[PDB]
Amino acid sequence: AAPVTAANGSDSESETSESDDDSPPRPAAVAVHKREEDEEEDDEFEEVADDPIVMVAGRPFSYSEVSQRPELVAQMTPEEKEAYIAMGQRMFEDLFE
Amino acid sequence: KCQKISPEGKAKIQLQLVLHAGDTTNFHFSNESTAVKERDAVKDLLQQLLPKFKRKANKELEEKNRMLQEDPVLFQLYKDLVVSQVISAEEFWANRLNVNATDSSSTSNHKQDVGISAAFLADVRPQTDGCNGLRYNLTSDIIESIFRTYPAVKMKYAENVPHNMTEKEFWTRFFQSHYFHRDRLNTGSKDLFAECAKIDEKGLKTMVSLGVKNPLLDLTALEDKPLDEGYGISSVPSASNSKSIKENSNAAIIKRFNHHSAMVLAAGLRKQEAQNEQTSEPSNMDGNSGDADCFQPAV
Amino acid sequence: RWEGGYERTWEILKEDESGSLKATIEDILFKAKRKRVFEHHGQVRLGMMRHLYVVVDGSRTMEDQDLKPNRLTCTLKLLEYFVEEYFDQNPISQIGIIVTKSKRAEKLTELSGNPRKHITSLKKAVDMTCHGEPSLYNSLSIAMQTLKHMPGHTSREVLIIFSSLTTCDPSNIYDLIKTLKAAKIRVSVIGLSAEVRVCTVLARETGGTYHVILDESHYKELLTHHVSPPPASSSSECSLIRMGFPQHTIASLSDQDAKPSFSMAHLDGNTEPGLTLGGYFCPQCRAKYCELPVECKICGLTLVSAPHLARSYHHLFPLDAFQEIPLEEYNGERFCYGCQGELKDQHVYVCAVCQNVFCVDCDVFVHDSLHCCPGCIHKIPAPSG
Amino acid sequence: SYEDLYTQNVVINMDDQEDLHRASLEGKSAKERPIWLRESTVQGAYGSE
Amino acid sequence: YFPYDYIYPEQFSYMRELKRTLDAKGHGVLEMPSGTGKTVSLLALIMAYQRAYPLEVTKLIYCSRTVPEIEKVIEELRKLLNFYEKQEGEKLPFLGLALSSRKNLCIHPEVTPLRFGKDVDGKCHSLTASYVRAQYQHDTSLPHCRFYEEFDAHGREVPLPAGIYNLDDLKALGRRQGWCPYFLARYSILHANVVVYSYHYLLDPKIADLVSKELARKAVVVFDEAHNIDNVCIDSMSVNLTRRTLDRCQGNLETLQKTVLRIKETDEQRLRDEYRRLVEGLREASAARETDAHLANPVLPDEVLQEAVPGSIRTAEHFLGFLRRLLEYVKWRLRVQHVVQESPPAFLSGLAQRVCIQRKPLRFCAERLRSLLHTLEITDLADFSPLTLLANFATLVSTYAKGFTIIIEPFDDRTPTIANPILHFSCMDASLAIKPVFERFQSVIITSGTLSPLDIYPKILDFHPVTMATFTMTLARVCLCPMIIGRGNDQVAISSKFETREDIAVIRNYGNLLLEMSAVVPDGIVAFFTSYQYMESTVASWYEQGILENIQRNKLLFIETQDGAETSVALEKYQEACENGRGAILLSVARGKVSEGIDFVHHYGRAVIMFGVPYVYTQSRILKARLEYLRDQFQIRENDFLTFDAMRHAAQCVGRAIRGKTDYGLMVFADKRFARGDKRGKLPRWIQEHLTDANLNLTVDEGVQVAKYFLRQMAQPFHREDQLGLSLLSLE
Ligand code: SF4
Ligand SMILES: [Zn+2]
Ligand SMILES: [Zn+2]
Ligand SMILES: [Zn+2]
Repeated sequence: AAPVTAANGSDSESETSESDDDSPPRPAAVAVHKREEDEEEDDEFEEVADDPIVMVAGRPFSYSEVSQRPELVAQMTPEEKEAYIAMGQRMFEDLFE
Repeated sequence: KCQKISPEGKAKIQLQLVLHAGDTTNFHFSNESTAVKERDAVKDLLQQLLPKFKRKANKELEEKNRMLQEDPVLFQLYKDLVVSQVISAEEFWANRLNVNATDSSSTSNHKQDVGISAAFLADVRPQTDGCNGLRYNLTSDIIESIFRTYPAVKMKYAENVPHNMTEKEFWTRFFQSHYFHRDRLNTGSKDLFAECAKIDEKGLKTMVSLGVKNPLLDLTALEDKPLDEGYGISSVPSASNSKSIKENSNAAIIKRFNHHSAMVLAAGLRKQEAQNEQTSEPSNMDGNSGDADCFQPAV
Repeated sequence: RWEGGYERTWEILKEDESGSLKATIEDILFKAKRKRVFEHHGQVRLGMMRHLYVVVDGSRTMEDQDLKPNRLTCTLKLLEYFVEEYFDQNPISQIGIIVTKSKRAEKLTELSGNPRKHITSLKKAVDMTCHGEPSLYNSLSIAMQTLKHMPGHTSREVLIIFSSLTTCDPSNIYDLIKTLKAAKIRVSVIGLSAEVRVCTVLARETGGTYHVILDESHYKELLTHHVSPPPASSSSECSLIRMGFPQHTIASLSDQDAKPSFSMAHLDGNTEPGLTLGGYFCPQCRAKYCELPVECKICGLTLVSAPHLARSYHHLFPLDAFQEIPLEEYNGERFCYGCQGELKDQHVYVCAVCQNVFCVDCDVFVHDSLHCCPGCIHKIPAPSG
Repeated sequence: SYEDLYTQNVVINMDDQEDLHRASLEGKSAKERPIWLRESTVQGAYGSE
Repeated sequence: YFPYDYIYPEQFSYMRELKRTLDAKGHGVLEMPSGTGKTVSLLALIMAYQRAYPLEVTKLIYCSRTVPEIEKVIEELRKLLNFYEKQEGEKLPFLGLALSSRKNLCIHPEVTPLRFGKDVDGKCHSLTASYVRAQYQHDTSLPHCRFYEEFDAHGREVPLPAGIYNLDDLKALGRRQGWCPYFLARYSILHANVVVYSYHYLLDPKIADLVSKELARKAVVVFDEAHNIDNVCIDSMSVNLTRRTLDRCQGNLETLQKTVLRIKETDEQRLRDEYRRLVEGLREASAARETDAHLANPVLPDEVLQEAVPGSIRTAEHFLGFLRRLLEYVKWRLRVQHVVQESPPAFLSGLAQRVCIQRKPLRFCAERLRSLLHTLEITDLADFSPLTLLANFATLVSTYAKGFTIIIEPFDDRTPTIANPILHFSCMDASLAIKPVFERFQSVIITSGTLSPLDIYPKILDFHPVTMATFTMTLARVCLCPMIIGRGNDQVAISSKFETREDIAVIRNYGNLLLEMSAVVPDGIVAFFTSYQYMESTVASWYEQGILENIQRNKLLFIETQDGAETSVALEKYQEACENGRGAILLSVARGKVSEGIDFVHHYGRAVIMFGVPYVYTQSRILKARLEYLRDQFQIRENDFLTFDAMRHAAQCVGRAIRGKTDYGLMVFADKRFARGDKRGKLPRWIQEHLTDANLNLTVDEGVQVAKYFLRQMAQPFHREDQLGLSLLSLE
């Protein structure tokens, strides 16, 4: 009845997103640690990085503190092992990737 | 980025938070209650506890059935009238549900913001800082703004991922210096420089096709007429050529000028294709201090 | 070298009593008061039905220290008076509240004619945070899609009020002007400080006006002009049929508590339940519900009665005042037609039909509520009877 | 156009959320709650009025 | 009477000034600010004169400074022609000639779209009067320059063209029936009631033809925007030479040697036959059009250049005489660029001792070099343009080195490094380019708005009995709003005349005030800095503290570049964003390229920001010589000359955002140096109408509150305001 058919919208469509990540699991154990002493044997300033708390045998410890010791890797409950892999999406995502 | 503390030998205890633009702010602790046990707690609780975010991965739809699926409360009414074979499906989408499906239809394809010159330019500054340190993406599509500013990324992501490489090694190549925006990349600076040259060439042809007032075109012929260039040669007399300063402070500003000025023009050509011709009204030439408001409608 | 100039400056500032002898601050006050501009614009329309979508800005610029340290409580509080005055002179018409925040356009209230729903909804926006980055193309494109459902017979104007931001153009609004004209809609823009040229052309092509608020007293005067419909005349918007003429009932006979009252549970008026005393009903459907002039849910048209519904639109139609005539002989009955007494201080206002003398208290009530002249009853129906 | 590098990556993940506001109450208790003093006149109480 | 704009009143004051000029017969100075209609009111009084039947001889050549303003003058002169063409009934004919040469020339597609002007016009003239004058008719060589031959036809004939034309009117007529801008320009100069062009043609003692008759006390000349005349009268006759241009001049000279070497005896006799005609003759037919291209009259403040081609007796003999002027010049120039030296008699007397010739062949060698290729003429200007720069430098020595100077700045001194040496040879007394102009015509009237300090005006050493300012009576003073911010007793750090990045107090104040103004100005902001050095140090300092990043949120950034190719494309992006979307911001230099003449108005840029006093670098030796010579004439005025040049460029950046009255522009002088100097060499209409109120000792916090008065009161003038006259001059 009225030749209008203008509708709405001008340039807002595309396909939203749903293509930001979704990658198969590849990494596992971290190997980065930076430094913890006092730079080149200096003073005042010190390098401090990041290291989340992982559950090992019910005792709270750092994530990188356990990965450096092979004796504390195979001695843990299987329920905490699924969380050990999920925690790997921090240093593998901040660095490299 | 990174934080710094004080050792056991230093008597002072200061906290330094290194940002990303080179701004370092010191924080000298002065907690008289517990400081030896808390100067490390601030260090420990900032490295043992880090926030995260969620990325939704679900197939979306475009039909009107999406409005009922997203709301479990509203979906119960559709099962009591259409599924219960008491009425017809056309009667429900006429007067019972008409004031809600109209407003919900606009937020089904709304990509953050439609504007780019004012409604989105005030929020594009914290989004164009693609660095590392500790920053992380959000739930919403935060990488869509790069597609609107860097058209070459859209083609390189669909023609090479997951073709040659995957998402595990691709985004960090283009984001090697997003704050710098003109770094060198072995992944393809050849495709990035060719895409930026095409946008600058397409945007230049639009201004030449219009041409309403270009005083700079006659400035070149005005100086070249008397066969004298005693003023055009001495353009930037910084007096620092071997020190790498004249071609350093000036290059870091002009290069960023072509990235910000052409960003608004490139987003405008993908909306109306330069068909408005900039209003083009004869009232622009008229500059009289009078008016012509004499016709009064409905009087 | 500060005391060398500070000592001599105090000598001049201390003798400030000499400036009071001159009549500088007095002669300007009497000359600035006599500046009475006269730009009577015929703002009137025969169309009785009006659809409006008031756009309220919710950006971070709504907290500037201009008229008051809290601008957020200046627009929301004064908007309640515009809604109450809108239903007072135009009860059959309805408005809408659409906010804008976080680069989004979230429609608050729907298209209903409930005065209590629009007033109480503005008080909730006090706790609403002001992020920033307002969007005009988002709050304008959504309002056109909802307004398209209305039949072509009304002015269907749109009101936009923002904090006078430096060109609130998201991404080329001039391309939308060619689209808004096809919908036969109108856009009204109100400024608060800086001039907005990108919206001045929009208010001229679609059909409206553009004004900038200068003081707290100027914001109330501009809202009064928007109560009247915009002056225009079209040909494709002049068709309408089936007008609802409800009747007022009490749903009782002698006592209200002895009867099941009105607007209860089993009654069909389940839109606004509670405990009232009476309401309206459709003469073609016998559906009793709230007495507010709203669109019914059994026919598909609003209620336009006659006693205190359609008369409010005609009461504002005769917008006219009175003229004056100077003289140097002191004569003219000096007896008011309404309050007898006058003022006797150079104030003579006569009528253009019956020629009656009024005082300073009667002329204000005419242009504000009376809208006519008492002498038009004892002179015009005189020869016809 | 120069070149820059060192520590320039992108972080992506999909987790977190679900119960986060419940922890704000415990951390706020470490400061001080807004409360007056134990008013006691041991004589006649107030009457609003 | 010209009914158009409302009556202030203003044409009553301009009418009396035009009457005393014809009686006194001398140069006049008239102040015409940009806030007053200097085009509608001026053109309304000028055509009343064009109809002067009594005034025996009446002319106007009117100039301007930019190629758009030419067109602006045209259109405005169109309409006032329109209305009292209607009003006075029966119309008498007219002509206003926009005479644009190079950049508005050729309709042939092979020639047109090559970017520059001069070189491509050399291709044009090489085709017309170098190949088709030599190869006088053929089939391919003698190119289809067919409407030059149409000019031949209608230059034998007599048409009468219609009225004043645009620039594009003459190209559209090119297509239809208007012919060549140059040649129709010639036929229309033969009789033209008004010719509009740029004053750079007259104020240039080189290719200036004065486009006038032999009368020395007639005609009327009207200048426009002639406030910056101290540098035009010097930079025009200034000549320079670089090692890159000298290397090309020597390379192309060897090609000419191979041309004469391959000539036998039959063709060589024809070259010597024309040498006898040029001596016995003096009105050669080649002096009609080729004179304007080559060095016409370099001795403008003297007489014409016409001798008996001295310094030449044979064809090959002239080549050796010119070769010695190049092999010895390269030995004298490279030896003096080792250390700094400034001595006018060092180059004049040093060249005469080495090259043992006379001052007659060195003076006429520029004209003989052009006539040498006219006999063979198989050449073109592309190979002759490097040879012109060398002949032009030698002309300014035999008859101009007795009053000039030589500035040598080789080792890092506002000049390129050792990779490209350059020497300087400019003037000091800016009067040699304007004295023949005042003597060839009757009276010259300059119209400048920014030229208000008239006490320093006798710098040109010329009389000016007609002196009058302009106040412009206006009811509401919401037109302009000058503000001066200089901190005061809070930080006092706002000036930086000899500081780079040694402090951060002045740079922080420039970013805090600019960030607040970017959110209150309704349209665009056109800011200006001091020089290119302080501008780059201020923007780079905002990247560390985080000041420029916040500006990118609101308005779009636009900073003037160095190359001229990227500057024209940058202004087009600014005009598109300010009209379509939100008005952007301009961060340029007061003496850059967007300060010559952009004529930006309300929809482009209605806010002006001045970061400090736009001074000049007086430490350089290219400018110290221009000021040292002033001490011989004015001893006490050694400091006032620097104040004039600083306030002239400051008012030039301000007198552009407004053109009529309803533009409503804003200007800010964020500097503490504007204390007492605002009551001397400034606009007279700003002291009584604006600078009277206390608003000079403002700070960053106070400057925002004062700026809100101009941004809020401007909303009141909307329906009607100052409407006086009623299209009849109020019966005055
Ligand atoms: S003369 Fe007229 S046409 Fe022939 S070259 Fe010059 S412009 Fe091109
Ligand atoms: Zn009904
Ligand atoms: Zn009365
Ligand atoms: Zn009456």
